[PDB]
Amino acid sequence: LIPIEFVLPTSTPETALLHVAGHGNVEQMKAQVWLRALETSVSADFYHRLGPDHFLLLYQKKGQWYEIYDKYQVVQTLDCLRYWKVLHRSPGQIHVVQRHAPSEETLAFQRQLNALIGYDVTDVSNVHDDELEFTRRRLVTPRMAEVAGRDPKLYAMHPWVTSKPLPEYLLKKITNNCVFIVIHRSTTSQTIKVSADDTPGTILQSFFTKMAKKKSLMDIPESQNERDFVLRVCGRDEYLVGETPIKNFQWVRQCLKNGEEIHLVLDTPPDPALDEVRKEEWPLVGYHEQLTIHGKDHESVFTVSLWDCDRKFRVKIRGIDIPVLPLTVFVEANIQYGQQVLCQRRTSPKPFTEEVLWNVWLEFSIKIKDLPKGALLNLQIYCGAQLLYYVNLLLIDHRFLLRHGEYVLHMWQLNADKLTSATNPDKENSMSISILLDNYCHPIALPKHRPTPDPEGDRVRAEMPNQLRKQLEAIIATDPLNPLTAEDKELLWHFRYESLKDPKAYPKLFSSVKWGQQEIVAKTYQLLAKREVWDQSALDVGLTMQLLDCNFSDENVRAIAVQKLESLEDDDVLHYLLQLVQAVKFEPYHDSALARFLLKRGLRNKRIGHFLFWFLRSEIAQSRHYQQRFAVILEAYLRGCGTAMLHDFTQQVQVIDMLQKVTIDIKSLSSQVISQLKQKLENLQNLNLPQSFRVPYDPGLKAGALVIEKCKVMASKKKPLWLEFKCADPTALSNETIGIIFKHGDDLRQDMLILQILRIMESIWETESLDLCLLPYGCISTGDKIGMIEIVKDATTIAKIQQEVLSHWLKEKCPIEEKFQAAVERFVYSCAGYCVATFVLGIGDRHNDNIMISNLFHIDFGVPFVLTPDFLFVMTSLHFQKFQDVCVKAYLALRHHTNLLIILFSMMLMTGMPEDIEYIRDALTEEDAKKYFLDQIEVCR
Amino acid sequence: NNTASIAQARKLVEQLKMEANIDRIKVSKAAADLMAYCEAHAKEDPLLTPVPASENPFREKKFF
Amino acid sequence: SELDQLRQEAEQLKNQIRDARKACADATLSQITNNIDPVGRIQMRTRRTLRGHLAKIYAMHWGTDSRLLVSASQDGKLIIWDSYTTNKVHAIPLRSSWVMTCAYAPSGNYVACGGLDNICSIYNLKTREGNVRVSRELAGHTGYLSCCRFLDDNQIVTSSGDTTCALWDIETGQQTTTFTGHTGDVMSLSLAPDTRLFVSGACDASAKLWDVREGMCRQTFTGHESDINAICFFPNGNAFATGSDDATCRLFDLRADQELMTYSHDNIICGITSVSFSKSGRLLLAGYDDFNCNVWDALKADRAGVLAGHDNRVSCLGVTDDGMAVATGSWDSFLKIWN
Ligand SMILES: Nc1ncnc2c1ncn2[C@@H]1O[C@H](COP(=O)(O)OP(=O)(O)O)[C@@H](O)[C@H]1O
Repeated sequence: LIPIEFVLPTSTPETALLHVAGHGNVEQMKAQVWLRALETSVSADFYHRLGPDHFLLLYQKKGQWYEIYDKYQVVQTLDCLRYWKVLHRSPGQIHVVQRHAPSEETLAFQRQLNALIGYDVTDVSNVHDDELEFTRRRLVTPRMAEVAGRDPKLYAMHPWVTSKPLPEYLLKKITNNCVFIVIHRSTTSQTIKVSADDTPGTILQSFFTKMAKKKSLMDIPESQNERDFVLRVCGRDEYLVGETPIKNFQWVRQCLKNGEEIHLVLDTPPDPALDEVRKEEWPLVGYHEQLTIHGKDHESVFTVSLWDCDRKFRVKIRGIDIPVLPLTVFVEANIQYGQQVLCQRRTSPKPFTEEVLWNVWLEFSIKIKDLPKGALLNLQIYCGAQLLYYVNLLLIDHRFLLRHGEYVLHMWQLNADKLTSATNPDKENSMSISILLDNYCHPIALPKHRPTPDPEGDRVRAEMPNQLRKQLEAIIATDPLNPLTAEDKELLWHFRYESLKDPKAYPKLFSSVKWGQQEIVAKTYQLLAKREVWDQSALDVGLTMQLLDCNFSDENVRAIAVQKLESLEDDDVLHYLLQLVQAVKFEPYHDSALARFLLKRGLRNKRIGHFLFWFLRSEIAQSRHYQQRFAVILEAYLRGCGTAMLHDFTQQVQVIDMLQKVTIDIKSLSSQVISQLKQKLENLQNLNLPQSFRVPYDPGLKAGALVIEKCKVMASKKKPLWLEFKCADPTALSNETIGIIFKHGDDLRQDMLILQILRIMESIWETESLDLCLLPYGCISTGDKIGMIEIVKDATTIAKIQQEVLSHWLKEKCPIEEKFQAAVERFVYSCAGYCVATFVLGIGDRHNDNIMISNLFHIDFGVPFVLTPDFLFVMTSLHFQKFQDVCVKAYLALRHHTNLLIILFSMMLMTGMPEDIEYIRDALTEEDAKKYFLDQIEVCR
Repeated sequence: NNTASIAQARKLVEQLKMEANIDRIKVSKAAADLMAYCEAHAKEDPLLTPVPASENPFREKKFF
Repeated sequence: SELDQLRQEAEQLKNQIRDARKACADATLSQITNNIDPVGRIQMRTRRTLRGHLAKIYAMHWGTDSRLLVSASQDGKLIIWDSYTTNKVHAIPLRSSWVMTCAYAPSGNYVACGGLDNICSIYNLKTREGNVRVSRELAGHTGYLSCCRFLDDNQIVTSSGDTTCALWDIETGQQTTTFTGHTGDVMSLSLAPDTRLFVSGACDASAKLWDVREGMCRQTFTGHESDINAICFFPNGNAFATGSDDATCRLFDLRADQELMTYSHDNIICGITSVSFSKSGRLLLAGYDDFNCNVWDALKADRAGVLAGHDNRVSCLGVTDDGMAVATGSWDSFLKIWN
């Protein structure tokens, strides 16, 4: 009966005043408005011609427009009504607008985006529901707020600031609290000294004042003020402004660590107008007490809470039909909740035809009120039982309802692979299994648990028996791979306000909670209602990476994990971003909180944006299972960044594509092949292979016009392409060619991870005031078995130098004894580093075909390690002593983070690779650790 | 928050009045009493004085 | 005003109690007992071992027959043993795996147990069909059931982790009386031969004498520097000993309302898990968390002997009603009878 005056699509414009049947939901109002338009309207012929889908219901909230996308939403969920009541807008107004068709601008933009991604986002040919499209319509508002909350100038410049304390082994290099800025301009090299703790604004003001009467020498217009300029590295684009001590910029620290000069050049601010984002027209899109049958008459019933249903869950497996079979066979269905198997069911052997039928029922033990939000209905065709097929299906859906009706699903064939919740896109040669979920005259709408005062924690406040505490806190202080026996789960589930002030226990507390029931989950959602000893805890991000793993699928465990991660800083985010990407696979739905986190992160930084883009693209090109989800994420991202970033992505994609074409052509099969390489490369130069594409592993290092005489094809197995571009930046302080190797046939999902893990290890050692100088050479994966590898010049394979050798060679390369000793050191430090790191990562054992002595580093990541004679000889034992000491010291430094090493190792071996985890416990194993580690070294020696 | 603290503090003093309003006995007499009790029941305690193995059901016999 | 005057009245009545106790402290038990002959060395031998429990044993209790005894274990079962024959009169599997206590009824018909479930489940051995059926679920406690002792076939007292005790009527399944006053989790209790009084031990390092009839705290004893883990009445019923995590035992007399004796040694550093008196009371058998169970002279305070028959913590121990034998449970999943 609610009176709402509707703005009619057609006319002075005509408005219809109604009495909306607000008791029901939007469908009733739609029918009422339709009939009223049919009858009252003088132009009723217009709407009579038009069907129901030719008009949309949009309402003006605070000025903008919002869509009533779901008619299933109840009147209360219509925030317009409450908004009006607060504003007392009676009758309210909902604009009945007429639909329209897309324009060509939008279509071209969409084709561009789909070309970037490598996979259509508007594909609806492999989805059995509208989860994807609603994810897409929902990600808009977070992106609009993220973009509106950006600083134009600073983002354009994207200063790469930092806030970690300066390590000691660099504080020796720094003296007098000052550094030497080699200012450039045009060709003048004006050197001015400034204190190591000055903001760039101060430096610029000081330089302006000092040379306020000589700047014409520097070749700068006198008419310009200080703000008319901003510094910039030479040979890159990393701008240096903002508010930060000039000691806090990663490039300054790199220079200091490697002991090289600091060179800057004046520049101008990339104008904010170049960062415009094209406008978007897409308008922006209960509990158990209100949604229960009890206390109502059947004629006023529209919904039935999932908990009233005391019955048992049962499913109808009609049968299977495959176009062709690619023995005994039989099905097995399961319910699952994060690698858990709540209940199991199966059937009996059957003939192995191309199609089989039962129409049988399978009944589950778990009541329809005991189901958790996120259950997985696994369906496993075994054969004889050697698994041959699988597929999964959520039981509740994204919009808080239960699945009901006939479903036909296409099976995958045979990790994070088996938890996928999407249907095979092969609709014409995949095995299809149909099923029916019994229907319901009303929909089954699971509410969300209400947190209420839970006083078991409130008024159990004294301390517990020092016996029970002593047997509990010995269990809690175990490995994060600790098997929790039901004893342990019990002892902890009763002590559910003792381990609520011990963060180091959380992934052992919620590993016990039983998700098979309904009271357990209510209690556990009241447990998380008072978390004042978690939010304000210590932000240990080696822990939060266990609340976002396979074993956990809840909707608030991951929420608190992401709340912890929200407070990280940009560089910290960058260090682990590979796993955060790898940790959106397990998000049970498509839309989640980790995904919105990555979205919001990519729209206020640019290095994060770039690396996010490349990782999402690699997975979309590879992870067929989740490719739709990643594509949704990536496209929701690409509508927010600026036009210039879009163009840079486009150009990088073009270059990689052309190089892939040339590579695939080349590996089709002597010097004629080399000449054909030359011809193809020259033609590509002719075919608009551009000369300005920010090299993907380095958003600053631009590679210019190719240097053709330098390329070649190596004689190794894969025989990659040895490209040698030239820098496109004229101000470069040198002229070394930006090298790359381009290689086809070796999986680049391992070497991309391992490198992240060793980068983290380097960060840890740095935090522990050491420096073992490992070299992470930027590697990125572009497709399947295809990758672009950065080139480390000044290098030579160990094998080669052998085909006292290594020592002589070194003495030669360094005529001066001082440089020789600085080398021998940059060799000891690094050989130690690598030896320890590989003894930890369990890969040390392999022939010496992947090692490049620039310093020392390893390549081509396929006994503790290799410590061949030549290395030690390069290092009687004096340097050999400094070697052992640095080895053992680093070993224990790292054993103080075995929690983080184990979590990263496991989350890696579960999502990257194609009894195997235990080696990290034995390997990681103070005197005891030292003795064990020294034993390894002595054995290799 | 006075009505709770006061209602609690009253229970304390009403308890301490209970405990203090008791007629205790001299420690010397308490000891004498316990010593003469053990002295009285010392014979009837096989753990204190080992009794014959025959009277022990655990050692002498397996049938019970 | 009202609260500061009531706090100073509390803290004056407290020193009035301290002076009322110091007045009676005329002579020590070590002086009076200097004369009596030392008890010597109680050389004990392991007579029986009770195999069958699959995990830690948490509690045990002799029957009034001096032959049967219950024992609770982490394995989720409640077994009734025949000490003489080692045969299990019953092997009851439990609904809750975290059972912590058990108590053979004096009548022999019922046995009770409990733990983390916050319920004192009463079991019937002499059931209509002869099976092991649960007579009652004594619910109402807000914490784990820490200990309980049968008064009769229809009455049973239980302690819990809610910092209170309670008397139950098995028939109504209702807390007849509630013993409030403790400020800590109540680890143990012990009924006097006269069923009208019982003591209880708590983590506040103090014990309290309760009136079963009324339900009031009669006296409060202190002296332990740590949680009291075990407590029981002296055979006569005028004194009681307490075991604590402070690695020391103490004897308390009700009439003297103060500590009489301390039983401890510099070597002993771990807490006491259990205690029991001999039928006469001259011997105090204390269980320890170092695989040992030292025998003290109650009057001399000398360590007469040690019972070392377990590879793990000796969590619990008991004495037969006839004082004929000593049982000692342990975390090694084995009980042991001693003589
Ligand atoms: N990141 C890199 N930078 C420069 N050169 C490299 C890099 N990685 C590998 N190489 C060169 O490639 C050669 C090894 O090729 P590789 O692909 O490892 O052969 P295979 O695939 O048979 O192991 C070495 O000679 C090495 O110098």
